[PDB]
Amino acid sequence: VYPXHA
Amino acid sequence: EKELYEKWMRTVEMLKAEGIIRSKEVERAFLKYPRYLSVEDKYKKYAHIDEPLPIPAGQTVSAPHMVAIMLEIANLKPGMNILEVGTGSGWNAALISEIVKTDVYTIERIPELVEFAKRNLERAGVKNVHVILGDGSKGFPPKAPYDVIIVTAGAPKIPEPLIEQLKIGGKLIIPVGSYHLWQELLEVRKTKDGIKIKNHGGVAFVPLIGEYGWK
Ligand SMILES: Nc1ncnc2c1ncn2[C@@H]1O[C@H](CO)[C@@H](O)[C@H]1O
Ligand SMILES: [Cl-]
Ligand code: NA
Repeated sequence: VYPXHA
Repeated sequence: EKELYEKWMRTVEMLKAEGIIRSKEVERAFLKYPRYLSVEDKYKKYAHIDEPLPIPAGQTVSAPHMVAIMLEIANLKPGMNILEVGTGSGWNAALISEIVKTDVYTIERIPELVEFAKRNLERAGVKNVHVILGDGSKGFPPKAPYDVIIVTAGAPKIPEPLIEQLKIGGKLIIPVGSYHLWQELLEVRKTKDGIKIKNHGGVAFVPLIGEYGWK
């Protein structure tokens, strides 16, 4: 998962 | 396209079901500007997935739930003067414009992304959004003060220039933390005597790079 998220 | 939008409506329903999207304004904005309109073609098939996606220059467009969370905290009203720091794809700026119904200012430090965002906005027919090239950790003096400043990249500390550019009663929404990719989502309200900080919890954002960000 890529960084923006919670 | 019809397929992409149907997948998007499912995403919106999920966010409402999870209690992430809770206001009519934010739901309307999301339905008007789906995320697939702001990503490169090769990523449009993932636009509905609730996580961030890549965009040019090594950056990303935030996950739908995160954008919703931040917009709901912003509690945007028609006419507000908003500054977004970290334009990226231009998605969030488009959503903001749909709610405030007036000029929106958003700043991006990467030239390639400034053009990327402008293209996405023009293609989607957005008119009130102005994409600025510069270091947003310094805010944007030309149109200050702002009702709300939304920062979409993580800082090592609260940028003083951003507090100074807030209208009294205004708010700064920004990920702040001791790590480049792990922060606390802070809501900073400007008062007549100083500020009020509300910690909304852990989040993960790409680093804010600049004079008052990570150097
Ligand atoms: N100081 C800054 N000013 C403006 N945009 C920035 C700054 N630091 C990071 N960004 C941008 O934040 C965007 C967040 O999606 C990225 O496109 C990134 O380049
Ligand atoms: Cl400019
Ligand atoms: Na990002």
